[PDB]
Amino acid sequence: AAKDVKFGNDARVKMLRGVNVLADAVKVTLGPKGRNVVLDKSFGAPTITKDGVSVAREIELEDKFENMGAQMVKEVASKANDAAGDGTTTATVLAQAIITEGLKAVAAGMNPMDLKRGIDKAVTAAVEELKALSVPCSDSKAIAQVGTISANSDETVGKLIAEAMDKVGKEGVITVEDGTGLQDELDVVEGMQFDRGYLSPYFINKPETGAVELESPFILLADKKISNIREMLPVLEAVAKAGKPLLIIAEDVEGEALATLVVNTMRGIVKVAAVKAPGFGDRRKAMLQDIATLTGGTVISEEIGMELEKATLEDLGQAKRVVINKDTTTIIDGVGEEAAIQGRVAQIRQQIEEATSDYDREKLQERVAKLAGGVAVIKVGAATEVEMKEKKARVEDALHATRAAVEEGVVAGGGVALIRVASKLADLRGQNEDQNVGIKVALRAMEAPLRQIVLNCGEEPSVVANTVKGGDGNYGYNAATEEYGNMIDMGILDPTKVTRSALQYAASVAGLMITTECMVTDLP
Amino acid sequence: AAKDVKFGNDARVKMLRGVNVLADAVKVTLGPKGRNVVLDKSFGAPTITKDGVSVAREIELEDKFENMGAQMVKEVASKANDAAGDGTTTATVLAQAIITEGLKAVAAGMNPMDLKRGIDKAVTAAVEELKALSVPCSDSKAIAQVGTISANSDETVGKLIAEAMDKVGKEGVITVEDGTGLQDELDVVEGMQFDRGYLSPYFINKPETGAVELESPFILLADKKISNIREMLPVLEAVAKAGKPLLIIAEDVEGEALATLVVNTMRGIVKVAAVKAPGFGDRRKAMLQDIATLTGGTVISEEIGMELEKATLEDLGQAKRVVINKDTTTIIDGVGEEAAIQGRVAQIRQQIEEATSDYDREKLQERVAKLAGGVAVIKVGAATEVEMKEKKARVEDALHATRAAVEEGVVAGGGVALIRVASKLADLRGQNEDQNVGIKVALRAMEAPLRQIVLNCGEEPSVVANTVKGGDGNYGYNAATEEYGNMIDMGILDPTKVTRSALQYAASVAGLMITTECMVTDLP
Amino acid sequence: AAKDVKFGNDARVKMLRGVNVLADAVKVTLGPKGRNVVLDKSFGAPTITKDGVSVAREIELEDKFENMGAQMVKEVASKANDAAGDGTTTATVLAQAIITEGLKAVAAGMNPMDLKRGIDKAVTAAVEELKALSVPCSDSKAIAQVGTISANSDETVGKLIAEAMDKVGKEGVITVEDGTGLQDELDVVEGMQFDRGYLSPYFINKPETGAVELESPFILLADKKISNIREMLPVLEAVAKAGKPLLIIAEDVEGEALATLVVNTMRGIVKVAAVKAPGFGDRRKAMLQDIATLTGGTVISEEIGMELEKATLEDLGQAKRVVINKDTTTIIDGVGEEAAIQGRVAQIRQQIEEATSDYDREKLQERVAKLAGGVAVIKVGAATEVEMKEKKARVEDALHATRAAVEEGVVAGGGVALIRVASKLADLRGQNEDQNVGIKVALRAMEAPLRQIVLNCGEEPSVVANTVKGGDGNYGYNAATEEYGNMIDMGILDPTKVTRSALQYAASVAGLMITTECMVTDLP
Ligand SMILES: Nc1ncnc2c1ncn2[C@@H]1O[C@H](COP(=O)(O)OP(=O)(O)OP(=O)(O)O)[C@@H](O)[C@H]1O
Ligand SMILES: Nc1ncnc2c1ncn2[C@@H]1O[C@H](COP(=O)(O)OP(=O)(O)OP(=O)(O)O)[C@@H](O)[C@H]1O
Ligand SMILES: Nc1ncnc2c1ncn2[C@@H]1O[C@H](COP(=O)(O)OP(=O)(O)OP(=O)(O)O)[C@@H](O)[C@H]1O
Ligand SMILES: [K+]
Ligand SMILES: [K+]
Ligand SMILES: [K+]
Ligand SMILES: [Mg+2]
Ligand SMILES: [Mg+2]
Ligand SMILES: [Mg+2]
Repeated sequence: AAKDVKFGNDARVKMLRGVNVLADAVKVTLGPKGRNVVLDKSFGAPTITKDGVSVAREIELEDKFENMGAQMVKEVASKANDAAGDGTTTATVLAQAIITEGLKAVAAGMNPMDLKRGIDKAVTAAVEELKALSVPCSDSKAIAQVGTISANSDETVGKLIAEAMDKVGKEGVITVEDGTGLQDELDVVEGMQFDRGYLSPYFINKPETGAVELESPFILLADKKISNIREMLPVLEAVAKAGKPLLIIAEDVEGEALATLVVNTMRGIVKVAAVKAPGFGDRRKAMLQDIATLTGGTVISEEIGMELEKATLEDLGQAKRVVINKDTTTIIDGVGEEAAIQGRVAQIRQQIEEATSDYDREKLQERVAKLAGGVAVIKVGAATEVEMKEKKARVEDALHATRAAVEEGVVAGGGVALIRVASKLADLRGQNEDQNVGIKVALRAMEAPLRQIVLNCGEEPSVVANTVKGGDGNYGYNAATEEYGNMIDMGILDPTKVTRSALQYAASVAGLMITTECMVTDLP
Repeated sequence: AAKDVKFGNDARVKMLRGVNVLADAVKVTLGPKGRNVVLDKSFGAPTITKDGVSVAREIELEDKFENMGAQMVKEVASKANDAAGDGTTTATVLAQAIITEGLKAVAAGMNPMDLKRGIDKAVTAAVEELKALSVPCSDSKAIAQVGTISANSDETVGKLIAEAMDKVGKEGVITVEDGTGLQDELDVVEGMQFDRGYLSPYFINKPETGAVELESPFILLADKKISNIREMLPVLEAVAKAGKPLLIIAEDVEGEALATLVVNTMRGIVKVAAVKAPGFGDRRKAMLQDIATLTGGTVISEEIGMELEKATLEDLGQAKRVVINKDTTTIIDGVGEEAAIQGRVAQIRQQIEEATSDYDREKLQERVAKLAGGVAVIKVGAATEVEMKEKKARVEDALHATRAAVEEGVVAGGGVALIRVASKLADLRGQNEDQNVGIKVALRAMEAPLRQIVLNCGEEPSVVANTVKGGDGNYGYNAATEEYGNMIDMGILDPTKVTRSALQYAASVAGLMITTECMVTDLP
Repeated sequence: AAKDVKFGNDARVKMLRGVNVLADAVKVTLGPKGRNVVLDKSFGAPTITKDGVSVAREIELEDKFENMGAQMVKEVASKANDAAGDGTTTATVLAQAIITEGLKAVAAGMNPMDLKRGIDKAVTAAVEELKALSVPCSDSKAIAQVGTISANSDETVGKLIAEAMDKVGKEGVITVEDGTGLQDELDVVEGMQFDRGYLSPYFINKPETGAVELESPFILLADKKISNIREMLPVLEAVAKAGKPLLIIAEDVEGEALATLVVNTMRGIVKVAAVKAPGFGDRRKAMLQDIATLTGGTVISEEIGMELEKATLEDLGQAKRVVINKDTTTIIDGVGEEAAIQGRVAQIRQQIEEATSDYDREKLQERVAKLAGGVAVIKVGAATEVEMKEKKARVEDALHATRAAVEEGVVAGGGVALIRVASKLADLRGQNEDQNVGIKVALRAMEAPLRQIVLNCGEEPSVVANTVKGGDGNYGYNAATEEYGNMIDMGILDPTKVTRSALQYAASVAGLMITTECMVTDLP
């Protein structure tokens, strides 16, 4: 199609316009007194949110060049959310500041590539300064403080997050879902629990709750399909001689074997329950091996050279507790040597280190948690569905910030650490005066977050920034309290990863935008 | 459909308009201080690029006559990128200069074919002068310098390119892909490696990394399908008697044979690993023959008159190392006579010389590299995706320029070589005064590259061109440094192939355009 | 649909408008200083061409009356290109002149049918005069001159055409294709060659070249599909006893026979190569009979009453050389009596004389060339694709003109012969003063070509035409040289067929167009 071509100042003005529109839409949610943004939904009611990336992702402009600017600036928020899950609004504000300063530097007729070089140098120095200024976030108090800061000053969310990591541990998995009541709740599960119920309600040994209870039972891990009873007469006789319950974790059990087992349960011969093997395919085999390791048994598969008829008591795993219900089976305290369990979790961690997809990494981490860690479920409770969405978004932001703080430490929140970095980097000079101008662009830029946080609170961004600059260390301005003091002491902790990634992505997008001279787009 | 027909001056003005629009869009990226262009993408965010052909290929004009002008001038950039992969912006600038001068000459009422003849004569003489002025580029310093020049003054890209060429060698293959971190990395593989993993995780002899290790093993190259164990009882017994590991590179292994082999591995009988034969079809047979030559074995195929049951230890290839993982198998230091390997690579090179498609040539060169050379992979690391694209484009341009410089030598960069050629070709005269006008058209034209390079730097193209003309040899104007000096000294090297091809394509397009008088296009 | 109807002068003005538009578009490429035209291509790049029929075929007008006038005048160029392949622009100019003069006469009360009668009489007399003035073009110098004239003053094209005709001969076939380099090349093939490679790479006795070489081999021509080896046990044993190589030109060879033959090759028993029979269907049978005649063998078919098992050494053709590669097999110096070969080519020539389709005629001529003549391939080399197209069009025009000159002789080029004819026909009178007006119309008309050729050179068409008329014989005006002299001596030779056909078609279209009084067309 025929193309519209822009050169020089027109394209730069269009980028500035799109960036300014997107940043103005996003930044109103920054800081403790940032307000909410409601996004129209064609299919359903409009959604109320405070997350900056959510607001940024819904921005599109009729003007094609300004649309280009909005798209290129949205990458900062997108990548900031992708990396740490927090500071997306701070990332957008930083990007807008860098874009503004660099464009007005370009307007002087001066070389844009040298501006990009200076901005990159200054931002690398800023990342180093932030890493040096990072202080570890390991205590539950600091975790709760980080969660509160990221959840828009919500102590309950940070407290629940710290409790989840404390109960579950570092190697466990913590997830957030919607609740049924008006309050949040936390559930912790240890051991292996897989979403596989009993294959027959007649296996239920307690009609009051409809559950199957197995005390110190054998576990037959069949990596195969059980179709005929004849394949498992030997193991059934072995179980009957042993007299202990049996749990058959198989791919599935057909009608004949299921009928025989349910008959034998109420005939008093063998107390046998049958459940399906969790997972599908290679993940099913991996989970079966995990169950074998934790229960000290051998998975029954034809691919290794053994048959179900040849299986004996040794090939049967053992566990202290087997809980079964309509949906889930939990194997609690299986007899498993810690050597095999730790070897298996080491193999899973090695696979994690060679896992690129986040889904595979999460599944492997959940497998480790079932083997060694735990599973936490946090249900969000409130009255309405918009409150569902907003509170869940705040909880997820708090969880991301808490994890980032745990893994990388904390720094003074509210843009105070960035002001300290700017003070420490006022001496940086590049290859020429042009890279010096780029460095000064970055230095003027990273003071934007505190200024915008204060602006959302209705106070003076300039006076606050000047007073914070006159201070040192963690001295700064609590925007929720509107008072000058130490950010670390009064709980204003920002993850170092969040700020560092936000600044890096903002700089990377803005420096390349600086060198723009021309656009080719479609005709309106 | 009804056709719009133009004649004479209006049509030539339309061609000049389209050429000027396309050249103005392209030339902003020329020179070390050239700026880059952001191109809007309908599917995704706009892409920031500095490659001239990339900007040229996105140009389309609403006016059908100017659209034809843009299309006909785009051929210069397209062919320049196709030939050497660099100098596309220089090609576009040269084409625009030749078009402008030739159309101006036509505006005087003089025969256009005489301009075409004079331009062709002058450009042929210029190609001869560039070939004579070409100095070889074999040292790694010159290669790194060429890469830096083509990568928009990036020393790291040229250094990595020189390192890859040195480690891998001349007959190897070097490729560039995107990385995962923020920095570029280089990986070199010597020997033979094919993307085939083990057919069973039970073949893994090291659960820590999930890999199969075979030390001094036999190699059974089956150019067939292995279905029954009975076909390989003789070779299995021979391997067991030998006691050395075995690697079966076959088309595929079914369930029965795979189960038997995995059983025998953990039963201690034979340490056997099975992988699929790389390639599909005739290329699979060629790769199997390559493996046979490198490992000194015989490929097992029914088309030659021998059977798998009749195969013995002699038909089994041997190698010092066999590495297998989930995806790849490397045969390291196979026992292969250099006579057979060199004959095979000679046959592959003969096929290359009779290979028209670039894909077939690349595959054959990769086969030679596996047999004799190596494989280099350069991962581009940076914060954002637009930086992915821009840095990878710069790296690819640098790689193309370095290869062109290695194969054809270097000349003084920044358009100095063309100015020297113009000084040496000021005496050329054609069949008539009109062909002399065409020669002067070409002579005025090839001074355009330095002028545009300096213009992108904000200095005086005319003063710079005059000062360079007053100089001699490689004396010129470093546009990045903005200083006069010998371009060879500070590393401003341009491949002779790049400039020669660019000038040839520009002249060939422009000379044929000049003789145009009439236009037939569709009605708007 | 409702029809728009025109009568009398308005319809004739519409005819003249369409004719004039098409002729003005076409005639800009006439003569040595004719221009080039760029035609817009919706699917691909616009094409630069100088061929008159190519420009004519792309002309369409919005006005339906002028559009149908353009359609009827396009028939002159179309038929001129169909007949001789050259002089299409001359045909268009002649048609425009005849149309203009006839319409001018009609406007004065002329009887249009009498104009048609007089024009036909004068043009028939002109054709007779051109035939009488034709001088044979048999020397390679005249052929090269004709090619140069038709290739827009390109000596190389005419020289290559003459060389191809000399090497290949009169009964051979010469074709023009695009090359890979920057220069034209000529390849001549004698004997017979068919595009069939070896059926197995194991047949290759020369792996360095990947070719099957057979010295004094038997030739088994199987007009059948061979499936089982048992069919060639007799002839395989006969060949083994003979000990000479064997080439099986069959419809195809299946897996069992191919495997047995490839086994027997490397076993040193029989040197057997297998290739597919060229052609499909009746043409395959004819080509197999051609191979039998040239190699002195018998084609093995079931339709005659003999079987492959009953075939002996006598049924096997013999030859001196058999060349096979991945694609082609050539039989060089087959032992074939000239009686059978000449009888076969006589039958093919008889089929040619009864062949209406040009494709069948070309295939039969190629069969004769394989049996008796040769095959020439001329590759066009140049930098760009538009130059591919333009140079190939010039080469094809030169080839057509050279063939027409060889078959019918030459006359003075540049419209000089037409002026001589007009001078010789100034005395022709028809049935009445009306047919005299028609004759004068034609006489005024055929002086147009030289006038337009000179007009394309920027000189005076009237002064040039007057000076040429004042001359005699081949005295005329070299428009490329702009000098008066003999056309024949300086190499401006025009094929008599080209000019005669052009004039005939122009007269036939124009005389009928003159007799029109009413138009019926669609409503806009
Ligand atoms: N009491 C406070 N005093 C000063 N600054 C504060 C205070 N509470 C929060 N902040 C700052 O305000 C910001 C928190 O705003 P908010 O959580 O809405 O957005 P964000 O951290 O930029 O990212 P996201 O859009 O992903 O939620 C951080 O920069 C934080 O340091
Ligand atoms: N320091 C320098 N001083 C002078 N000229 C330079 C310098 N560095 C590069 N050049 C010139 O500038 C040009 C390099 O620009 P650039 O690499 O962007 O485009 P290109 O070589 O025309 O091709 P492409 O569009 O394929 O990248 C070359 O003509 C080179 O000779
Ligand atoms: N040097 C010359 N001096 C005079 N007339 C010439 C000269 N060279 C060519 N001509 C004339 O010019 C014409 C050749 O032009 P051109 O080959 O472009 O078109 P054409 O022969 O009419 O047909 P086509 O359109 O098929 O190419 C012929 O009439 C030829 O006699
Ligand atoms: K926010
Ligand atoms: K460029
Ligand atoms: K022509
Ligand atoms: Mg936040
Ligand atoms: Mg370049
Ligand atoms: Mg012609």
